[PDB]
Amino acid sequence: NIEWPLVIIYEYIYLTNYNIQNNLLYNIATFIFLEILLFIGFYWLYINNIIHYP
Amino acid sequence: DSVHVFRPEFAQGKFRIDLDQPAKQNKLQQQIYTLTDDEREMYEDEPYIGVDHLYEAHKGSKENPVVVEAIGVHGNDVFTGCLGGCHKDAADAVAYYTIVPPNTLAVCIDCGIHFVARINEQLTFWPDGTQPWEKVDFKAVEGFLYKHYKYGSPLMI
Amino acid sequence: KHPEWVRTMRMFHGTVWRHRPEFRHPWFSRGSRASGIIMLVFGAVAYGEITFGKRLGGV
Amino acid sequence: VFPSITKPLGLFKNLPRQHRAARDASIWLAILTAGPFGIFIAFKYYADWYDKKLLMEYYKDSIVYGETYGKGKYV
Amino acid sequence: MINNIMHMINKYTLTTSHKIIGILYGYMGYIAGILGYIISMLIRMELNTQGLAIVRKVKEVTIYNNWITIHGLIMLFVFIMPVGIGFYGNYLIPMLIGTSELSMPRMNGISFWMLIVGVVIFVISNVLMSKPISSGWTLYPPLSTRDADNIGVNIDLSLLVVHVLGISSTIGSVNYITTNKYNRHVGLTFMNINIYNFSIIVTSILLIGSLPILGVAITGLLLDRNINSTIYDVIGDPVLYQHLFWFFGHPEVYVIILPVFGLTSLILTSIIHKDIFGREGMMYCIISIGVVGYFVWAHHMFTVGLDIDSRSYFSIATSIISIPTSVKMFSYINTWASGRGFRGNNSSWSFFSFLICFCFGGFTGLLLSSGSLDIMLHDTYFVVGHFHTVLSLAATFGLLIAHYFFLPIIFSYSIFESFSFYHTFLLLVGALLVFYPMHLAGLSGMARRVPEYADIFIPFMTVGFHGTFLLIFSTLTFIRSYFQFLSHINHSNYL
Amino acid sequence: MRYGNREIESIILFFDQTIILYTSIINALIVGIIIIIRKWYNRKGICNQYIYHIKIEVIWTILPIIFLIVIVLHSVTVIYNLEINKGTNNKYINVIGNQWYWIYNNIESRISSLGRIILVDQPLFIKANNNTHLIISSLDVIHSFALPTLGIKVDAIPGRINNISINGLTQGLYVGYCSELCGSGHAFMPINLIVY
Amino acid sequence: EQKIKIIDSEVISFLAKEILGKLGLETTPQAARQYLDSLVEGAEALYAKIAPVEP
Amino acid sequence: STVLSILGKRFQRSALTPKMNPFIRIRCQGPIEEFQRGFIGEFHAFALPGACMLVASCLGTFHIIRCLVVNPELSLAKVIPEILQPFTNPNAQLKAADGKDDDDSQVPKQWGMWG
Amino acid sequence: PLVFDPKRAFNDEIFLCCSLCCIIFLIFLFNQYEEFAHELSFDIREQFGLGFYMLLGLHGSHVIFGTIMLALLTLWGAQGSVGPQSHALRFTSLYVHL
Amino acid sequence: VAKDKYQLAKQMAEFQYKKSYFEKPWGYMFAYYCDEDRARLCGGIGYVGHHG
Ligand code: HEA
Ligand code: HEA
Ligand SMILES: CCCCCCCCCCCCCCCCCC(=O)OC[C@H](COP(=O)(O)OCCN)OC(=O)CCCCCCCCCCCCCCCCC
Ligand SMILES: CCCCCCCC/C=C\CCCCCCCC(=O)OC[C@H](O)COP(=O)(O)OC[C@H](N)C(=O)O
Ligand SMILES: [Cu+2]
Ligand SMILES: [Cu+2]
Ligand SMILES: [Cu+2]
Ligand SMILES: [Mg+2]
Ligand SMILES: [Zn+2]
Repeated sequence: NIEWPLVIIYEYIYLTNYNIQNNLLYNIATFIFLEILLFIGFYWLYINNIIHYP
Repeated sequence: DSVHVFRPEFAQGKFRIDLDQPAKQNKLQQQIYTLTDDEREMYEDEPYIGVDHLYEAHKGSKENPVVVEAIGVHGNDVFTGCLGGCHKDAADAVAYYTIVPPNTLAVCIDCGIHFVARINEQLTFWPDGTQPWEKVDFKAVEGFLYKHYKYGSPLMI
Repeated sequence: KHPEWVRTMRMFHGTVWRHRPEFRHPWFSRGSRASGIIMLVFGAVAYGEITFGKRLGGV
Repeated sequence: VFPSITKPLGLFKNLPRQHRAARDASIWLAILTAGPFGIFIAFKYYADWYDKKLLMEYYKDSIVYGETYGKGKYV
Repeated sequence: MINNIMHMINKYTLTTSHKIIGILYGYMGYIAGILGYIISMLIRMELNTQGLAIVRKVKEVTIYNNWITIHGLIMLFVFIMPVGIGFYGNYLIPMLIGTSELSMPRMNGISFWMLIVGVVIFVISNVLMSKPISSGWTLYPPLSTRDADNIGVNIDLSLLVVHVLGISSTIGSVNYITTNKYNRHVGLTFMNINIYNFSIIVTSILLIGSLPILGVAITGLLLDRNINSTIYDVIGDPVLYQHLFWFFGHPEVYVIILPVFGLTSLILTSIIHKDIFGREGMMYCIISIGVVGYFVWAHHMFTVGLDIDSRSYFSIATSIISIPTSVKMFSYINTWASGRGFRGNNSSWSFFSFLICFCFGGFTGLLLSSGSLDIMLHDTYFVVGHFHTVLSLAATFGLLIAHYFFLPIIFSYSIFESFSFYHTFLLLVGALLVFYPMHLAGLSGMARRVPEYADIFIPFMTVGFHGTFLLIFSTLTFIRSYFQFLSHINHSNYL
Repeated sequence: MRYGNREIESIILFFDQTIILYTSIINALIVGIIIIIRKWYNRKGICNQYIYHIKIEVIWTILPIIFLIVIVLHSVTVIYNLEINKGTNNKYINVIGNQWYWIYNNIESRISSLGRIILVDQPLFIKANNNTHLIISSLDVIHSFALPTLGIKVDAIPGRINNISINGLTQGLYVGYCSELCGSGHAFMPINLIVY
Repeated sequence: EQKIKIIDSEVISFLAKEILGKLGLETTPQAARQYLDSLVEGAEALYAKIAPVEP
Repeated sequence: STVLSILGKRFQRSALTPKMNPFIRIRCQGPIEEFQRGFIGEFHAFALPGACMLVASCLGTFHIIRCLVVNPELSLAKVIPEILQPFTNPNAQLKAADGKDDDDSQVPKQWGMWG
Repeated sequence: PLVFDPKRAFNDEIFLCCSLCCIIFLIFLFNQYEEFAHELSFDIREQFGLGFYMLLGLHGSHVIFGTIMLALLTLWGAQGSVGPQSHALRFTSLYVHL
Repeated sequence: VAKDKYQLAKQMAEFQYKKSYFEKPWGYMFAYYCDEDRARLCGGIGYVGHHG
């Protein structure tokens, strides 16, 4: 996985503009959303037997 | 009292091409929007401005064609299109595309419009920091253009 | 003399141009393809061992 | 079709026509949603009323539910 | 030559080109479909015959259970999504919005090879290892976790296969959304994009929201098996597992179906020489079906002991989702009218069959929506008839429309219309003889996932036998037709 | 011919109503499609401009709405009708679902050799015209007590005690199934109920 | 039905009135319509005298 | 043979002069505006599908809230920080009718209908 | 020539902030590991214990990934490669806030 | 646009010449092009004769 930072550096130096930056930022947002959903699923797992008081 | 220097943006290549000529590149990548349903209703009942349209030659005549410009390689066929409904009898549901030879008079016999799709190649200085900062003359450019015409040049991909 | 300035111009004026940034570093690419082959071999061996019930350590 | 409810009521008169039409669309969306909810809520409350009526007319003379179901106190 | 061999391998392994990845997705999808069809033929031969003719033991019915589970998984996750979404999604989406490649080019290759590792693990676990998983495609615990016949690492490898398939689908979904949002040519607004693109976008939104929950459920199964926890054991909630799984489950079926609608609309515009009737309505109905599908998941759980108010709510929500599909069907029917669709075209006749079979399947599934009436139809062959007259008679025929349309464009050879007509007609008749009887067998009371049935259900399975023979004929015709497609002439003389 | 319950009678009549509505809609669409196809194949009635009609679209999206509210109301009432008998009973019967046999009040019911797949050696007896409560559960895996001829299908889940109400009116033996994949002997785990 | 917005109608009216005054016609908008319709009338006679071209 | 008729020769169906539909420029358009132009603004096709989406969402939210309000088993007693906990009564169903199971009509029965 | 400059690196705000954040993240990880082993009595093989530990383990994994990101951003900020508008900085900020 | 009747007669003569010498040639060329496209797509290559 060290290949990602290298290609990232050499592509930012050469291939970058606002269209590319917007694409990348939107992808970052979607990834953050996926992580939030993962946490929601695990909280569902945790609180299933706790909200049901009896 | 102190001196501040803002950190410049060092990126070259596509970014420096964009920042050298922001008008042309923005023109290339600027989204424009079409009318919604209520806007179409509000536009279809707007008035003409003057009686010129009854006398002049419309935009898209055999003598006043619609000239459009794409970027690409010399001689490559140009992709152009309508948004539909340039005529009452022409479809308007969706955009209709066209492949046409460059620098030739074409006629759409759906709407009846004459157009001049043509190509301008985006030949630009190799963006590696050696670009010129002051007015340049025709000699070095002459050499580069001669080489491009005779052999071709790489693509910025 | 800013390090970012030097790094950019070196990427353009101090190295042989490679169409692939991973190839801009020769030995790392070697290591990465070696890792790919290693993972292939590991997967094949693990499949062989788990199915047949013998773990290759006794032979 | 969906005529613009705000025009015959004089609402959002300071907005451009596009945004006024957007408000009209929002109002119509609000109306279309409230229909089925109203129908089902009306049916449910009618069912509760009818159950109260039945429990009144069946457990009127009962000795076990003559004061709770008969009177409707805790139907 | 070593150079040529390495060039080919690198061409198909280092690629990040949408067209190449699309054809790879299509090829893998067709292969998985054929494997699933073979397994289904084994299942049908087990059902068609009396006295456990194939397994010959009651102790060996775990073989039949493995068959049903792997058939379900292969046909759902490895056949119809790689073909419906992966193949035409990568090949066409950038082309229709006039761009070069999808955003994040590398993630596309990552997605395809994640699919491949999933298929490899699945096949090696369920073919080359003893006693595979035998719990249906819905891996309900405690059967999946606490069971004598499910103790080997094959079960765990199958669960990890589900994980990798989910990862691949999420990557594809994110890539599709991002590419459609930002990479449209100048002058093309978001809602004027091709209808197939919008269906792909909504499918992607569906996958993003629901897959992490399935990941959590499958990790729960793995932990129960290995860490010996009680998440779903007697001190746990198998109902919790079901809630999570089905929160993923129904969005999955709508993900499967919507791209078929998009493809059908696109191909119709192409082959009838007329625009879609009510394009805006069809797009809005697509998005409405996508959104409504997230609120109905528990209509698969009317018998586990839900609260009565929840049962009422889920029946209501299922009806709500029924509405927009009807709108779409009417739009299709009116689109075909006043057109000039080709009268000798496998695409045209496949569209007819798709429309009819989907309406029938929708009605049968609308019967199941009612909670009360689902008391008599849960876990019978009525449900199998439903989701096979939808999946195997509507989604499949949508992909056949796409197949008989795009082959002359991808390869540049016409299509043998008479041969293809034999294939399609026999596929239609053979399937209708297998699945239709199931409905009346479900009402009569036959249970699903059983290899041996009571003597009262003979006629249904005789008709199924007839249908299975016709299906074998049809699929052989299909594969032979494709082989003949890429082969030059074999006879030639002088007249 | 008797129904053997009133819950099942209600379910059957609701099913019949839905069948009537769906067959009417199917006939209407069949007539429309027949006309369209007959015109199409003969190459008659072609119009490229017919790609929209606002009033038709609004009407055809309104009609399914008003014909589905009736169905939903009827379904909800049928559900609550199924569940209203709870509390009016005087007998409790406990059912345990084991691996390929049932247990009724600590008595084991297993499939018999006298019947192929439908008979067991120990039925479950309930009096006719007598509300009863079944307390169903399982010990190892998920089964499903399925007697749909009396309108009953209750999943027996380990560690989850389900409670259902049963009331038979016709005397005789009712044959049901396990209706949930429990393993190898899933197809040979029937249910027998004697209403006497 | 076409809707046309007459820009600078005051200047247009002034110029039209002066044109009509020069031609010795009434300076009223109806007179302008009558004159423009008289300009284009009588074309059939001129059409009838056109000799056909060679095939 | 009137001037307008002549000027009307280029505005008949046969020889109508073509006219291309125009674009517009929007200085700033976020996703919300996109919606306002994409879905809203077509409120003859978006009306009832959007209504179905809203009805589904509202019904789901209402069901959740109603359950959290009236269901006897559920309780936000161990779910919410202690500062807000004194507003929760988790054992209410076990305390109805003084805890004695001898008189229905004294124990609440939370059903939508036909309780 | 390209030579690392500790003076400029320490006179840069991004390098300091990312290093401090990475240090605090490591402290948090060590503290949370110290309460998982020698503080609690219930293990991951219980009813509440399992759910609680799954939640905190997922959070700890995300914290480890965030620590890696902060270390990478510290490395890039030391070299002077991180600008004000860096999407790397945006991603790390959003991830840490999440 | 012709304004007086003399311009109308001039444009009528021009139209007659153009019709004899520039428009009918265009019409016949286009008709041939359409038939030639049909022939190119005929013979089992494309879907000519399936509708229309
Ligand atoms: C997309 C999903 C999909 C597809 C295509 C199919 C296709 C078929 N399925 Fe099945 N099936 C399921 C999904 C699918 N199935 C699921 C999810 C289950 C439940 C598993 C469970 O119960 O646990 C199931 C269960 C199931 C059973 C359960 C038996 C039992 O439970 O008692 C049976 C038996 O009758 C059956 C039969 C068939 C048959 C005969 C075909 C086909 O032979 C009929 C149509 C054949 C086709 C020709 C399609 C194959 C296509 C190819 C040839 C690839 C070429 C590509 C294209 C044509 C585009 N399926
Ligand atoms: C792509 C596949 C696909 C599609 C599109 C659907 C669509 C629908 N499905 Fe289903 N379904 C499955 C795949 C699919 N399903 C699978 C694989 C299973 C089994 C999972 C498992 O248990 O193994 C399943 C199981 C399943 C069940 C489980 C029954 C049981 O398990 O107890 C139910 C019941 O609620 C259901 C309902 C529906 C409904 C109500 C629709 C609706 O979308 C259909 C709506 C369509 C229409 C209604 C047609 C349009 C009608 C008209 C033209 C107008 C008529 C209108 C009025 C009368 C108002 N599906
Ligand atoms: C978020 C989700 C929240 C949870 C969900 C909550 C609930 C959802 C919605 C609830 C409302 C559903 C529909 C309610 C109406 C049906 C109940 C009702 O009105 O019952 C009254 C009546 C009882 O009368 P009964 O006892 O039979 O006779 C006594 C003397 N004759 O009933 C009967 O007679 C019953 C017999 C008929 C049953 C079939 C359907 C009838 C529906 C309407 C009945 C009344 C007719 C009025 C309408 C006019 C029709 C032309
Ligand atoms: C317009 C677009 C399509 C609309 C959908 C139509 C399609 C047909 C499908 C469905 C029809 C409409 C869908 C909407 C469903 C409406 C049903 C609904 O929420 O009941 C409301 C509920 O009974 C009311 O209970 P309430 O809380 O007042 O009282 C209880 C308790 N005593 C309490 O303490 O309060
Ligand atoms: Cu579903
Ligand atoms: Cu069983
Ligand atoms: Cu069973
Ligand atoms: Mg079941
Ligand atoms: Zn045009």
